[PDB]
Amino acid sequence: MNDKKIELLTTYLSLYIDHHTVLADMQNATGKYVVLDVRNAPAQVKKDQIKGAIAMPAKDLATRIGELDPAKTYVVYDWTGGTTLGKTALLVLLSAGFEAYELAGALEGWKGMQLPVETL
Amino acid sequence: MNDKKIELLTTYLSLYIDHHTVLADMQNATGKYVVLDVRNAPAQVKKDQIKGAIAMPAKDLATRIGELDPAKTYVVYDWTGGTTLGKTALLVLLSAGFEAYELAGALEGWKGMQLPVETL
Amino acid sequence: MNDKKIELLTTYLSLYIDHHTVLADMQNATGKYVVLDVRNAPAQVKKDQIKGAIAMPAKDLATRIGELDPAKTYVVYDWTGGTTLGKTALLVLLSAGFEAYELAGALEGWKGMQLPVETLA
Repeated sequence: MNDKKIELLTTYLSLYIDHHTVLADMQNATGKYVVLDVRNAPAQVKKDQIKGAIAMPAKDLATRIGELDPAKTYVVYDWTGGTTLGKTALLVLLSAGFEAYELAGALEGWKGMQLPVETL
Repeated sequence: MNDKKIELLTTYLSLYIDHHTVLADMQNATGKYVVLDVRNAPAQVKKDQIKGAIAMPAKDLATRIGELDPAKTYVVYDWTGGTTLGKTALLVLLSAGFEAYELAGALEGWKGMQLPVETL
Repeated sequence: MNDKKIELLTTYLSLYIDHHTVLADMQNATGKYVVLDVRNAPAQVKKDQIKGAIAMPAKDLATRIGELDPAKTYVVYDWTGGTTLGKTALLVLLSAGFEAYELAGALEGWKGMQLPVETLA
């Protein structure tokens, strides 16, 4: 029905965070968002990464979560976000009591918007 | 269990509309649907669109919604159904009372079927 | 919103099945998964499919319901992870009592990994 739609769209969209809100934190250096690059692939294949992001493959997050700080709010991203890799990671983080979102648009969006990207 | 999977799939699928139903609208010219290209990327990168679509990014659809017909049914689309643009636009529309759906297959699936695309 | 999102992510992810699981089952001839290509596009359009897959159009799934064995585990796949035919089928299948899962990554991600994909004619 019309209610179930709004309810599903509200929760679903809640799993994401606007890339603008992440860009504002990044510039203002207010540091309240930590960006996790959760795609599975060697640095040789990725060669890219959002400015200040922390490499942490999705298939290892459930085993390396102890490196993260609970008080921080995490923002995870994959190659395109059109896969289930972002949500997979998110479920782990949300269950461990963390507060995390999937970056709307993912890496593709971010590079397409010409936003800060580094090589390292 | 499956009762949960079935409930999600039913609501989720109700957010979309088959491209076979939208095409049949413009070929028979019944003015039943209005196609909205909610892509945020600039006109340059887009280069083309769906024959008859009204370009209107998901980021502005919230304000430019004053130029839409409350009685008409709207169908939003993007490059690929792998982003929250369609769903965000749907939250905006379905909330203002409008009735809308996401174009199943986005522009990518519409081109793959060699369907009519107007350059602009 | 916490539990709601954990509920959604859990149920949503239970729809799919890892591709490492589907491949490791066809390369080991374990055959515990029956892959179904539920694309509605004609053969002339989709001149390729996952190796050893049954062409079960999502639009003819109910019409040919008797051709499915309620004992086998079905794995459906679409064009890309954005299309909705995979989930449309999953609905008919799950409701009819069948055990089904949607291939994570769809054909697009299956081809982009150099995985086995024969061509029909």
